[PDB]
Amino acid sequence: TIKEMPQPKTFGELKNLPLLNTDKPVQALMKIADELGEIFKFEAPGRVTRYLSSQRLIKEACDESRFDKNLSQALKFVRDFAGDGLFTSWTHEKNWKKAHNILLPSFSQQAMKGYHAMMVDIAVQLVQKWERLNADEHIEVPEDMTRLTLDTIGLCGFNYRFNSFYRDQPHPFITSMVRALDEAMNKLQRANPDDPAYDENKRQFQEDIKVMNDLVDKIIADRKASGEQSDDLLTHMLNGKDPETGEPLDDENIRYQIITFLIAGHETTSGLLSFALYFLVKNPHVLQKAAEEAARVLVDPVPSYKQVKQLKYVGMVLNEALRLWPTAPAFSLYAKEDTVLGGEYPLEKGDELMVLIPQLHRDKTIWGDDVEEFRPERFENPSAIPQHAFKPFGNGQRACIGQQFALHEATLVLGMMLKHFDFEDHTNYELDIKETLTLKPEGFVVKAKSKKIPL
Ligand code: HEM
Ligand SMILES: O=C(CCCCC1CCCCC1)N[C@@H](Cc1ccccc1)C(=O)O
Ligand SMILES: N[C@@H]1CCCc2ccccc21
Ligand SMILES: N[C@H]1CCCc2ccccc21
Repeated sequence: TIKEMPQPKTFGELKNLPLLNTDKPVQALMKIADELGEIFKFEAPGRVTRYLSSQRLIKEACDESRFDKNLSQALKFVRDFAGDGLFTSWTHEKNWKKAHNILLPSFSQQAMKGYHAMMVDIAVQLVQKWERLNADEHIEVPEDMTRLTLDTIGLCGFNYRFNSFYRDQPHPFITSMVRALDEAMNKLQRANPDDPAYDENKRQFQEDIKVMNDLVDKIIADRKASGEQSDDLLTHMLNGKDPETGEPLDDENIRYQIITFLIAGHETTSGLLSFALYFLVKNPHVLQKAAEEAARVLVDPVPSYKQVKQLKYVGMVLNEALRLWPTAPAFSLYAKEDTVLGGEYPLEKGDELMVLIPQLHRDKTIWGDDVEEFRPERFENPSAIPQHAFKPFGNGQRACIGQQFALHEATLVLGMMLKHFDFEDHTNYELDIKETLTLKPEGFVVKAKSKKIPL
């Protein structure tokens, strides 16, 4: 029966907008969900979002006949530099299905066999860094995980070394990209974006866009000139033809795809690894079980593709980390037609929804009494998990194209970490979650003790 939707506290003419005037807006929306329940309406001047938290409503939202991917205001601001790349394109834009058809074979489980050697190159650099720390020293976990995942996509993406493990200060491309991502998220909080107080922010944003376009356009121009045929995404994009249109991607679209993959390499897999290590050091019995698997499976100096596929428990640890702290914490949908959600909430064509993935993953009606516990065994049997209960990679045709790539890299790296080191939570770290487009532990530090196993 038709029901009024709950709404959080309002601030006069600003409606709900000041609630997201925080450096931690996803965590603020999570606390609102805990108070108000499975659905609430969020109003700002000239916009309304509905936030979904229950598997009961999210299983309907994931119906692709009724709901399509929406560009949230965040993705609309990211589109100023990610353009009509896969992540910031509407499903109905020609370049979405065209790039999707061309890039799917580059991201398949088969393709991971070709990327494996480049992933091992960077993973070996991480292990050697930790082997070379002095007794007195500690590891900055998200810092080192972000060095690794950025370098991996640089090498598999377009055969470029960011050489992040040689640096204290990021490569200039990365300085610009991080500052562009920060400006996109900060613009969400501006009641009056045209006020001249923000004129410096706008000039810096254009300069940062220019820096990203110049390196990426030069890399594309340099590859075309040389005719080199490396086994990277850039070669696949320069050579590939969409079976449907018979057309290749143009150079502008290739640039947007590369910027998109570099954003992913910086923002996502690094968060997953950082949360996975956090949960392992907080759950020593789980760390022991994962370390025992790494020791039994990784019998060679270098992991092989086939050995990574056999790290089943490590896979389960990664899924249980994605459950409790999904590094990509939301995706947006619009109603394709007038419709009723959950027999209760009427929606008009075009109405926007936001899926709060961390809340979905805490639904006690799905996961049971032990929902706050880190228990990778709950992923033993995928058929035992209710439909649409677990969405860390999004939904349907607009799900993460990088899912196989991220899980292969994360499983390889976590396996090698568990083979090579014992870990100590030497500070009794209190979880502090920094938000960009994604969630990461901030200030998470550990000490490693080498098991002295040669590479
Ligand atoms: C643990 C790591 C990752 C997580 C949790 C993750 C999560 C997501 C999610 C939730 C979406 C759906 C977004 C939406 O509906 O708006 C998505 C889309 C996407 N991801 Fe990832 N991602 C990860 C890693 C990667 C990597 C490494 C890449 C590329 C190298 C990548 C590339 C993309 C792209 C291109 C899309 C858009 C797909 C499309 O609409 O056609 N992701 N990702
Ligand atoms: O829910 C949020 C704030 C958390 C985004 C987190 C999201 C950003 C993309 C990647 C996944 C994580 N933003 C909505 C609604 C909105 C719009 C304008 C002003 C304030 C809120 C939006 O961007 O459409
Ligand atoms: N994995 C996609 C593309 C890269 C950045 C991002 C951020 C939030 C959610 C999904 C994604
Ligand atoms: N993105 C890397 C580049 C190398 C330097 C650095 C430092 C902290 C955190 C990340 C990074």
